[PDB]
Amino acid sequence: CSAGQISQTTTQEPAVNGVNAQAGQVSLRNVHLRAPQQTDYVEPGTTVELLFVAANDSSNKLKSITSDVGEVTLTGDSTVPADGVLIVGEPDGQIAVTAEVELTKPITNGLLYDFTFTFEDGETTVAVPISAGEQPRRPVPPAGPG
Amino acid sequence: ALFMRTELAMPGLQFLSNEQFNQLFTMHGTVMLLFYATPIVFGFANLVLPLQIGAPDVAFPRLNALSFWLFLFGALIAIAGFITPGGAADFGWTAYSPLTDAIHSPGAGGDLWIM
Amino acid sequence: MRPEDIDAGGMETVFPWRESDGDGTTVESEHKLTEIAMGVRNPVMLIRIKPADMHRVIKRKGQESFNFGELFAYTKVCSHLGCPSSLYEQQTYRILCPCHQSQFDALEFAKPIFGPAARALAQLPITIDEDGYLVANGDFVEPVGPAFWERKS
Amino acid sequence: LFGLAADRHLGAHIYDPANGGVLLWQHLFWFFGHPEVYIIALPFFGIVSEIFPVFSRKPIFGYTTLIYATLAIAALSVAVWAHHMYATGAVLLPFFSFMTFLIAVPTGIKFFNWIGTMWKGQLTFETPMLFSVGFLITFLLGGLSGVLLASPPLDFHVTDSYFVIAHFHYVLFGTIVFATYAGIYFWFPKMTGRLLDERLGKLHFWLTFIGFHTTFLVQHWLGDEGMPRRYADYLPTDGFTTLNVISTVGAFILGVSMLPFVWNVFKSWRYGEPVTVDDPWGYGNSLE
Amino acid sequence: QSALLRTGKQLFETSCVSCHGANLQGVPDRGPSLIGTGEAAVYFQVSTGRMPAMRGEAQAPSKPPHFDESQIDALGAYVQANGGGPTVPRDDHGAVAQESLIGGDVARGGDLFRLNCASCHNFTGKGGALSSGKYAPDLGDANPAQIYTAMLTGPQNMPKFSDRQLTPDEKRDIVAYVRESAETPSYGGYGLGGFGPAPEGMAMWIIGMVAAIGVAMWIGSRA
Amino acid sequence: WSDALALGWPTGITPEAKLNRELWIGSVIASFAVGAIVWGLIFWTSAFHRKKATDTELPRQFGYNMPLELTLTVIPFLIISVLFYFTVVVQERMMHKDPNPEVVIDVTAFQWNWKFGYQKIAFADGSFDYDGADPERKEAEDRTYLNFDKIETLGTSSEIPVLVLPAGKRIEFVLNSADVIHGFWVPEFLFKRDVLPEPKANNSDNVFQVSEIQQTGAFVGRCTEMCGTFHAMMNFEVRVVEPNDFKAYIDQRNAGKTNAEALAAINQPPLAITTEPFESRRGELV
Amino acid sequence: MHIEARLFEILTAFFALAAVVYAVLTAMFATGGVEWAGTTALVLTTGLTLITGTFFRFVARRLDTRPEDYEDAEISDGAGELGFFAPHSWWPILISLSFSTAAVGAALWLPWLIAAGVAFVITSVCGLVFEYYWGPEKH
Ligand SMILES: CCCCCCCCCCCCCCCC(=O)OC[C@H]1O[C@H](O[C@@H]2[C@H](O)[C@@H](O)[C@H](O)[C@@H](O[C@H]3O[C@H](CO)[C@@H](O)[C@H](O)[C@@H]3O)[C@@H]2OP(=O)(O)OC[C@@H](COC(=O)CCCCCCCC[C@H](C)CCCCCCCC)OC(=O)CCCCCCCCCCCCCCC)[C@@H](O)[C@@H](O)[C@@H]1O
Ligand SMILES: CCCCCCCCCCCCCCCC(=O)OC[C@H]1O[C@H](O[C@@H]2[C@H](O)[C@@H](O)[C@H](O)[C@@H](O[C@H]3O[C@H](CO)[C@@H](O)[C@H](O)[C@@H]3O)[C@@H]2OP(=O)(O)OC[C@@H](COC(=O)CCCCCCCC[C@H](C)CCCCCCCC)OC(=O)CCCCCCCCCCCCCCC)[C@@H](O)[C@@H](O)[C@@H]1O
Ligand code: HEA
Ligand SMILES: CC(C)=CCC/C(C)=C/CC/C(C)=C/CC/C(C)=C/CC/C(C)=C\CC/C(C)=C/CC/C(C)=C/CC/C(C)=C/CC/C(C)=C/CC1=C(C)C(=O)c2ccccc2C1=O
Ligand code: HEC
Ligand code: HEC
Ligand code: FES
Ligand SMILES: [Ca+2]
Ligand SMILES: [Cu+2]
Ligand SMILES: [Cu+2]
Ligand SMILES: [Cu+2]
Ligand SMILES: [Mg+2]
Repeated sequence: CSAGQISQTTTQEPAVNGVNAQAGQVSLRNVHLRAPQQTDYVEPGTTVELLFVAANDSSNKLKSITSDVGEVTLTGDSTVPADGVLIVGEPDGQIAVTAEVELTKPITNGLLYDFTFTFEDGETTVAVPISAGEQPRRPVPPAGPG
Repeated sequence: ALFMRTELAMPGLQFLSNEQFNQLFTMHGTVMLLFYATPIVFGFANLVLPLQIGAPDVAFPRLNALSFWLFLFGALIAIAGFITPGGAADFGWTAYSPLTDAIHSPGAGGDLWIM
Repeated sequence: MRPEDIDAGGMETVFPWRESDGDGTTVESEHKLTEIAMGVRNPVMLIRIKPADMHRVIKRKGQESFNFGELFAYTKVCSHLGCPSSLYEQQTYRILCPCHQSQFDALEFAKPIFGPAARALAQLPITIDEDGYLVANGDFVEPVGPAFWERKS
Repeated sequence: LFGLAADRHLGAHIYDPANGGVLLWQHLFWFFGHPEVYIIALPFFGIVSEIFPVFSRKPIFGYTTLIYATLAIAALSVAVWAHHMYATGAVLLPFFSFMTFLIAVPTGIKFFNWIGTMWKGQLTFETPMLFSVGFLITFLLGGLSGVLLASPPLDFHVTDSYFVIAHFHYVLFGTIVFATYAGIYFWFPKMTGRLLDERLGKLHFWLTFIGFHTTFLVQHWLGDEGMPRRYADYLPTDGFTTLNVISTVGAFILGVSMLPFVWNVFKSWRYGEPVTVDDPWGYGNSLE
Repeated sequence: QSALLRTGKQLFETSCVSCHGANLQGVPDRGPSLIGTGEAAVYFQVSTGRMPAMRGEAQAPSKPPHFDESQIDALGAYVQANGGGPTVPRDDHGAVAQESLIGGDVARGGDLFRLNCASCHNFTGKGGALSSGKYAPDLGDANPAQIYTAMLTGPQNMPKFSDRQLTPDEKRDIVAYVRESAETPSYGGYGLGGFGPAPEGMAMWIIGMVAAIGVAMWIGSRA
Repeated sequence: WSDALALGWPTGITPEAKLNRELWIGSVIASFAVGAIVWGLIFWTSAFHRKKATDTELPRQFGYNMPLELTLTVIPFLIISVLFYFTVVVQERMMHKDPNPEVVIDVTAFQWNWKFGYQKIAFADGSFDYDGADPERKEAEDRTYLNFDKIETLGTSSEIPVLVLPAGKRIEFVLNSADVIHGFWVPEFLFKRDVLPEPKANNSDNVFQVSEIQQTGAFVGRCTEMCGTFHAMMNFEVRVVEPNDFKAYIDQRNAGKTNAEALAAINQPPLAITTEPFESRRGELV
Repeated sequence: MHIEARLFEILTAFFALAAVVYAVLTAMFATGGVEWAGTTALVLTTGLTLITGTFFRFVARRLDTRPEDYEDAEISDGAGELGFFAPHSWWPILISLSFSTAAVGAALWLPWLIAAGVAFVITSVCGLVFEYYWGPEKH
């Protein structure tokens, strides 16, 4: 009964703290924003980082990111091989293409912000989250007797 | 057999899956061979053989009774693999190895089949 | 606690805490921290939903703004007989009560899908403070826990 | 089975590939498997051997020789077990081919004895004789296909495809379906005291016969074209699509064929024609 | 290590590529993507035998492992190099830490377990039933590293506890409690499984009442 | 006319296949004869020897005939003897294994895909030499019997693996399995064999060779062992081309061309033209 | 009872011949060794028939011709006293249920169920064996 067309195991999403949206013949995985926070907001003017992996299965594709929270700047080759992938961000844990954001509008962890990823053949909106990686818990000041 | 013949007449998978089809032919194969034929052999034996030889009874009647019940309960235990969320045996009646090892086919249906 | 502490597919139990209590070092705040932990209708489950699954959420006509992005908070008290319905399955998004086997749908407004439960779990509105801590936008807009004769309008 | 349960519950390193357990288990299983298929053959030979003389009004042609045929078939079916393992390329091919050829000699003797029994006598063809004749017709083709599998060159191309499925659904469908039904129709009055209907027991036979030959005949061709067994589905550009439709139609006919039989048994068990004699078949031979 | 990354890739294309993709991007309706999972997930899934899986049902069971320590490390390092994520804690000799994961305070671990983990698992870590065909297993077989990595990643319908939600000091106490509550003998006789009223009731009916009725039948008379 | 007598075997593309087809077609006739001469006997007595209107006495009660029973055990014995002789003759030829193959390729079977490796190439006329043997194989759950090469084609759930072989050359076909038993069957070869985890320890011979392939083209190959869930979804293709195209393809792959654009480099379709990848979804109800 | 004894030693002879042939033919010109799996089975299959054949031979040489073994015997020769047969008993089904319980216990690896099954089996077999030997109640 549990091994029919609808299965509880085959539809399970990976627990990765990121989105796995698709595009034109391109699959984007683990799309997240690095923005180490200190207060309720990350103020405009600060630069933040965009991280993901782009995969296709058979020979090249170009790409460009646009968004509404400031401007996105790319640095690198920014093309995909036949049976390979394009890694942009190096999330904490890995032992060169970089996506930087100027962030005209303030951001906060917990909400989703729309990003547009455009290729030479396909383009999608993603609505990415913010993820903190191997950063330890930040200290909270002690209370009093009350 | 009717189920697996219905889901074999058109190229696409219409209403079955791989796992269900595997269990289905495995259990068809086992039930038809071991729970129908091998038994029906002995039904015809203690129906006319005492009459044919001119005897009033079989050699051990109270042991003759035990065989039928062993048959019925063994068959029920083997078939009751369909109640599990996993399913019954899905490795054919032949049961080749290594496919029935703890690594491959780790389910509880296969265990009930064996026992 | 901060929104950054809990990640996608996690769940935490939270309690209402005011600045007026705190530490529990003295005897005055020692009996104030005990009432919080022994309250019948105090505990709340806070869940974070994966961003991929945010397009299949249904609201409850008056609770359309009770969530802070991809964080939701529900009562931890079963609406059947009051057991802590807290078995959270984070792939199927189901909340299971281990008392009488009623499960609730997290994607919808915690409405029952199986078991002897007939009513949905209550939601608590949440937001953030100027420092970046999680706070409430007021209490529930309905009674929480089991029902009684003079419940509802 | 105990050895396998030991591995699955205790981690007992019995059937490890490194330990030579991939072929140990196959030897152990096929020492059982083939004698098993000869357990459900000889008893149903007995039934037809008992039915022929009654309705033929003539003694069974060859009594001493049939016993020797049975003994030879049974004795031979112990040293023939690796003819199920040809593609493995790990058995002594000559040994299991010659003996498998030899286990096909006394079967022909049994066939010829049956033919000689039903030779030069008044035949009436009631339901038992009709079923027992269907048995002959099916089992001959079953055995003919079975002999082809015994030669390693042909099994190199045929094995583990629907050709074998076609084979063992003829050699197996004669003994435990046709002979079983023959026995049921034969011994129903002796066990109950009622007579099964005749107009309701011929529709059943004809439905079974037509359905069976409609569903299993084209499987040889399927296996020959390159359709392997135990496949859940196939591609549209595979060639074999229409044969599957024919097989399914035949299978549904074979599935609907069984309604009249069950209806007959249900109806005639308590409202059937009463037999008050000692033998309703007239020229019965045995002591029952 | 460069030589360790390539030996972990040849193990992957022979076992894992069918259900997870050639680029770890996931095969639709057979398996998810493996980008951003890290080597903690790999360690947990391969050491306990859950991977590789053999069919799609309600829940993939545990079974004997397919690989050994070296191969496990190779696979973990290959996966870690493709998106990052959590890592298994090591010891001073570069091996997997087992003894160092046991905490000091068992009482704090106990009451953390009772609040966070006793709902799905039992009081002391026995099984528990879930919605439809799913369940929470027994915790009496897992070594400290396995217990640590179970709640770091989130295998299935079990939630994930990040290092910010449960700091890597409370986790040590939790694992200490789990390891201790599994090797402590019963006081007052045979444990009867450790479930409570149901085994107790069955033991009563099948032992006490049987003995009483037998004694009564011996003392009394028939007809 | 041979089409309606071979019951739909493919025609061979190697000498051994043609010899096997000859043996099979010759045997089908020898089995229809003995079927006809028994069906005729059954039909004859079922239509002539019946209970006529004239109710005479019981017929002749004969039950023994020694001469006919004695001359009946010998007639099928000769038939099975001749069949055995021809069987032996054919089977000895189909397993020659000459110790000078011109190209040796490795075949490894794992959970629901194939992987091919060119072990070595050595033409008989000194036109091309290559050795793909790559000693670096790792062990322990040992898995040291497996073989690894420089050039390899890997099968994926979204791409059928295609094997490229020359025409008119010997092929060596060294088979191994990593996990379970699978079946290496090529219908056009009229030949299959089981691939086992540890052939050496199980007293199995896991190498077989052919003489030479007659014609160039694309042929299908299917798994036949019941290896698990996706056992009906484990397919491959063999594409036979001219020797010059073979060398060009080898050079392209040696430069590195993923096996998809090497075919495009030698003016061949990049994908399989006999089969296409199965739909990844479980079925039509999802 | 000579026919019964002869029927077994015929099979003994054939099985011995087959085992001896198989063992030698695999030692020479057969990959590996002796094929120990097939050799083991056929040397005990012969023993199966040998035991029964020897027992039947001894019994046949002990006792003289019976009514069953005489070509021309009368029906009135068999008149006398057959022996004991159980008219009815409900113990077999209990034995089968006990064994089924033990089997289900062993299948799912529940040691408590296995122990209960073994106890039930012992009790049921005790009940079956002692059925026609219990004396009247002593009061
Ligand atoms: C016993 C002999 C008598 C003969 C009668 C019966 C014999 C056989 C006939 C059975 C029919 C074929 C079954 C096999 C097909 C199958 O495998 O199925 C497909 C798939 O289905 C699931 O999904 C559905 C879709 O595929 C998905 O597309 C879809 O999304 C999903 O929708 C749910 O889920 C979504 C989220 O995904 C939500 O969006 C959505 O809202 C919803 O919730 C679907 O599921 P859902 O609708 O639940 O069920 C629907 C399935 C469910 O299967 C079933 O056959 C149900 C199984 C029960 C069978 C009935 C038992 C009858 C009882 C006994 C006769 C009584 C015993 C008495 C003893 C005799 C006493 C003697 C005196 O169709 C049916 O009912 C088929 C109808 C046929 C039944 C007819 C029987 C009743 C008539 C009475 C006759 C009496 C006889 C005698 C009287 C005198 C998937 O997940 C997988 O599992 C599964 O793969
Ligand atoms: C009037 C008389 C009244 C008195 C009668 C009392 C008699 C019974 C016992 C005797 C008293 C001895 C006192 C000393 C106590 C002692 O010194 O204490 C030992 C320890 O022992 C257990 O430790 C096992 C290991 O030693 C540990 O290493 C391990 O950790 C631990 O594992 C647990 O913990 C893990 C977490 O890590 C989990 O992973 C894991 O799963 C598990 O939970 C182990 O436990 P466990 O498996 O229980 O052992 C199984 C028991 C198994 O008992 C039993 O026979 C079962 C008794 C109850 C049966 C009643 C059930 C009723 C069922 C019904 C029939 C159902 C069907 C009917 C209904 C329907 C009807 C219609 C059909 O023995 C075995 O091993 C194998 C079987 C051999 C025992 C046989 C003795 C008696 C049998 C009676 C008959 C004799 C016949 C021959 C048999 C061989 C744990 O308890 C520990 O606390 C405890 O410390
Ligand atoms: C069930 C009953 C049954 C019977 C009676 C037989 C009888 C025979 N079987 Fe068996 N067989 C099976 C059941 C049976 N079989 C099953 C279930 C399988 C598949 C198991 C699995 O793998 O899943 C199987 C598989 C099987 C294989 C392995 C095929 C493979 O896996 O690829 C072989 C190979 O040697 C074989 C051969 C034979 C032979 C030679 C006979 C002979 O007994 C038949 C001989 C009959 C005749 C010869 C006709 C009468 C003779 C004459 C009229 C005289 C004519 C004389 C000449 C032609 C010389 N059968
Ligand atoms: C919820 C509900 C309504 C209940 C019914 C559910 C249901 C369908 C029941 C099936 C249970 C089984 C046996 C499942 C396996 C599959 C199967 C074999 C199905 C049926 C087979 C069949 C039809 C024919 C076989 C014939 C036959 C008589 C079978 C025997 C099966 C038996 C007797 C098994 C026991 C059944 C059962 C439900 C027992 C409950 C026992 C309980 C509740 C005890 C709990 C218990 C536990 C859990 C311990 O850990 C423990 C540890 C140490 C000592 C004691 C105990 C202990 O008592
Ligand atoms: C198809 C069947 C396979 C194969 C051949 C492998 N895996 Fe595994 N795997 C599969 C599924 C459907 C799932 C998801 C549901 C569940 O977890 O049971 C997984 C899961 C994993 C994970 C967990 C990832 C997560 O946290 O998101 C890992 C780490 C994993 N699988 C590893 C893995 C490895 C290393 C394999 C090669 C040996 C492998 N899987 C094979 C389905 C399948
Ligand atoms: C309900 C959901 C929960 C909760 C709240 C916890 N666990 Fe447990 N757990 C659960 C499931 C359904 C599974 C199985 C997943 C799989 O097999 O892929 C698990 C698994 C574990 C394991 C590993 C299993 C083992 O090898 O024994 C461990 C060690 C484990 N869970 C422990 C654990 C702890 C310490 C928890 C609270 C801190 C906890 N779980 C919560 C179900 C659930
Ligand atoms: S208390 Fe939650 S379901 Fe009854
Ligand atoms: Ca279909
Ligand atoms: Cu055979
Ligand atoms: Cu395969
Ligand atoms: Cu396969
Ligand atoms: Mg095969």
